[PDB]
Amino acid sequence: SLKIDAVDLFYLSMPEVTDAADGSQDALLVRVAAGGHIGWGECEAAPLPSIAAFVCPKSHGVCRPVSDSVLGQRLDGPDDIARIAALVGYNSMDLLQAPHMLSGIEMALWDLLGRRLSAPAWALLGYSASHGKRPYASLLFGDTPQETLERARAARRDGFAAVKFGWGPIGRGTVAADADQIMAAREGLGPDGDLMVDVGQIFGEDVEAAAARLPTLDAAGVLWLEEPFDAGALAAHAALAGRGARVRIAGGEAAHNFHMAQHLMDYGRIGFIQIDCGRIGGLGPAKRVADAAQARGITYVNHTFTSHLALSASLQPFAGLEADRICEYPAAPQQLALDITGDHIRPDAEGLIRAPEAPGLGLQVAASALRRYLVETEIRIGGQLIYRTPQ
Amino acid sequence: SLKIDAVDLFYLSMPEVTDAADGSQDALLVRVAAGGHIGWGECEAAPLPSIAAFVCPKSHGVCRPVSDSVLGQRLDGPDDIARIAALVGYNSMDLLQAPHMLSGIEMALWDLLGRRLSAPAWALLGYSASHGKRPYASLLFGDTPQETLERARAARRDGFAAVKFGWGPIGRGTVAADADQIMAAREGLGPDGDLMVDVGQIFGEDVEAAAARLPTLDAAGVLWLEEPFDAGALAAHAALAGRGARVRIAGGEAAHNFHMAQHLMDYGRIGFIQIDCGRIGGLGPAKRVADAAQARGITYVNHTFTSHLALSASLQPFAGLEADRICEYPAAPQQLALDITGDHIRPDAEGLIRAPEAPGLGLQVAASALRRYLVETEIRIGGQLIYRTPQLE
Ligand code: NA
Ligand code: NA
Ligand code: NA
Repeated sequence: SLKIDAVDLFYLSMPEVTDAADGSQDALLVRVAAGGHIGWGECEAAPLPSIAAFVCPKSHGVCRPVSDSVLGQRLDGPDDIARIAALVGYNSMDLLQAPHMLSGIEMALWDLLGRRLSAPAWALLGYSASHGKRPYASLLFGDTPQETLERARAARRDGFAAVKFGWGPIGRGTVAADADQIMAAREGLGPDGDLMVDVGQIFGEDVEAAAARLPTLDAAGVLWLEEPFDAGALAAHAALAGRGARVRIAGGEAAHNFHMAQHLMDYGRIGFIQIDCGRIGGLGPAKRVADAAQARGITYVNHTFTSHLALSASLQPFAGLEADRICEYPAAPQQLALDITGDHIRPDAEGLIRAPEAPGLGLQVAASALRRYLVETEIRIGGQLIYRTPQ
Repeated sequence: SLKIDAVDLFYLSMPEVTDAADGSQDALLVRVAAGGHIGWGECEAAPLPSIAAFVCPKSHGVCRPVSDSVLGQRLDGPDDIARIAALVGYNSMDLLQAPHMLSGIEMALWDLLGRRLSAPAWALLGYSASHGKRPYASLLFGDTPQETLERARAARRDGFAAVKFGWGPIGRGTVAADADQIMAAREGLGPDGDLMVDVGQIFGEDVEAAAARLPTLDAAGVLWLEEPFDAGALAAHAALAGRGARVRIAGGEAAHNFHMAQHLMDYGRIGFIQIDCGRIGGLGPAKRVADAAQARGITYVNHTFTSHLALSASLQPFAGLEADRICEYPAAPQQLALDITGDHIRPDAEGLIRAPEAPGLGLQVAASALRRYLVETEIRIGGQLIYRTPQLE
């Protein structure tokens, strides 16, 4: 038997963290050890609250620290991962942060087992192949169409054949202003590229306002319209999706369990589900969504925006879904995110990347990142250390 | 005009904490100060992760510590509470723990403004009256059926006309074991009382395992079956509710935002929505649920298993809804929960309790509880304290 005998949590940060909407400025890295075998993962989460979730004194039987369900658990194959995740689901049910902390640990378990068994995580997850995905750069709409045009042109020059434009002025004013923006993105990208549009919930619950953009989206060959409405506005999503446009509705990036994804799929009638492994509980729950998406003719996309460790994890749950051909890619992250791995995922001759055809998550975490970016962190309860920065 | 000058967080705990599913064993209390005016609230949440959510270094612009959206904020009236809560919602969006930390802060704001204005929080929430609620004794299943019977018998003899048992061994093994427990509850309670059963999400997503208890629940004349499944498993809830049993489905205590409660009402086919102000973000979101429940003709009930400060807060959102007459009452809380308030909510001559007529949440937090149960807690980043246990007195 192998048993988990250490979980080390590394709070990493860039020296200055700004108010930019940039989640690559810090990270919580997780190193799991079981009988000398090592696995790494990354939480898509506030690092200190997640650490607190891992080590806190229990409040009661269903508000236990995450560590209670992890340390000392048998880890021999995939089925143990499911058991550990279910245990955290029950015993930490009232610890709100738990899913985010779980996510980094859980992916580390797949990494650990893959490297112990010389199998890629995607193979352990049940896929027989890892197929090429076209990476998309997540871009901001310019304040003017002219700026969007140039941004799209610059992305294409940089080698992207797929881009998503989001936020900025989009949906904040007239249908005509949105038409200029979306056409500018298409014009700059070129006619053969994949173009997606994220409106960051700007239409609220106003189905007619969102629907007024569908002809423009279809004219520009836009594949998906992400987050047209408030996250809770499921009926609005379904109504918009029922309008018959070619562009499909996308959502899911903030789901922190399978149910939230399923709500969007079944009650929201979305056509692209977008899943962050660093949020949803890791690879197992993401793979659950991918299976459910397949059943429904819904396309799975990853959501990821930090390191290549997180990117590798993000690709595992749809590695074997050949037709789900687009993936999110961290096109311009902070140096921390680049530095976290020694090696990186590289495109093939067709510009496609894939969940590494290599053991576990298929990437080496760089000890040198650990040192440079390490945040000195300690928590004491009753005078006694319950968490200190590891090495 | 007033600005929030201080927010002090008190991690309280019983000397021992067990594996009972009992939220009264520890607490996170929140004292907000604005220009000498005080309000108190309570988070029904894991205290250390919540404190961490309050003080953590920011990760980026929409993952800030809760304190960034609270300290220094103007608090000139009820509208600022909504404003501050929305700010936390935006600035701490990617901080999953945030709503639990916010809950205690937000209710402390209602308490503070109510105390300053000599008005009960329910009046500030827009209710014209605080109506009597009929308390059901909220208890845990004993480890054996006879223990459960004795608990139900003791509740009836204390004057409770309604009892709920939750958790303990319920749903952990066979239907037969559950039947013994539920029948013993009915036996102890007698035939006339209302009996409710809470299974603490134990069936997970197993509709058939849950469905297998429906005859037993109906034979015992159980009013509702609470939390049969994972909080987000709405289709499972709806499937269970469609099996034709008389027992109705209840839930919502795990809602940490408004839409979790709305979705449960709209997709879960529940007959009772149950809201914890200490989890959902305080009185505002809870009142928003109560309005939505009213629009739907769904009975609203508080979820409360802890102190009378929590009780008072969770009664506020339905104080003015006269027909929503039942409330949860923690009948065997840990001493910590008892000691947290110096005064308590007491029944009138008719046996009814209510959101206090007194200002704010209408109860005083006891400084003696702060002293007895305080957990000494320190967080350092870069060698520097970012949190330490507040000074006493
Ligand atoms: Na997005
Ligand atoms: Na069973
Ligand atoms: Na309950």
